[PDB]
Amino acid sequence: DPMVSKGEELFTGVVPILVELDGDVNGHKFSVSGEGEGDATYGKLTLKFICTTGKLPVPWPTLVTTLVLCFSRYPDHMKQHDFFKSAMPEGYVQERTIFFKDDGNYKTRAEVKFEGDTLVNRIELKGIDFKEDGNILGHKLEYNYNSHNAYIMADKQKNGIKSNFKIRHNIEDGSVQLADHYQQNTPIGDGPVLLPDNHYLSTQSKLSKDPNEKRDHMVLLEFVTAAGITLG
Repeated sequence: DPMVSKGEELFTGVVPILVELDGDVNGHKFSVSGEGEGDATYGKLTLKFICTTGKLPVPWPTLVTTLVLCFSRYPDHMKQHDFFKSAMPEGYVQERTIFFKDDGNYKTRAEVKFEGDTLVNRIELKGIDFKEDGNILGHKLEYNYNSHNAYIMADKQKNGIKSNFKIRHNIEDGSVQLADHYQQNTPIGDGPVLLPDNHYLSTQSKLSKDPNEKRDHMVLLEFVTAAGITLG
């Protein structure tokens, strides 16, 4: 399928990634710049993010989902369901509302597209209704991340996809902070895409620090795989 091969050719080998985010949470303005590479053959990306405005006013783990699902590994029997690569190089808009239980919400809008040979994720984020001294603005979340699945559903009206899933953030008191994610993706172009049938993505992320890096930062290793139509 030339529509499938288009994405395969765009994501063959190691693709450079640039991530740029401008944020405002409760009036705290911040920016994040990320660089790295993705290897969609293995569902793999490596990225290092810098807070370029000083200290990040929210915990790094809360930004992992916001900071490129085109790098997901879709197995051979699933390639017809890979909306994300099919929208390339023109790209897609990824929009979310992330509801933090008993706290505020992030609203995010991002464009994911190629600029030359580089896959770019450009993001605006606005956070509201946060507690200035809660788990998020108070930095009470552990610097780690939990694996999860997410159900992807076609959004025919928008020629795109939608997904609603739960992220669990460990709190430093031993409890868990829920982050309920609403997501919708729409192609930037007006041409055909691969509109998928419902299926699951499975993802694991590892967060680490560069001991030589004095700036506030996050090193991310992230694997995403299309697990199947069903979980079985």
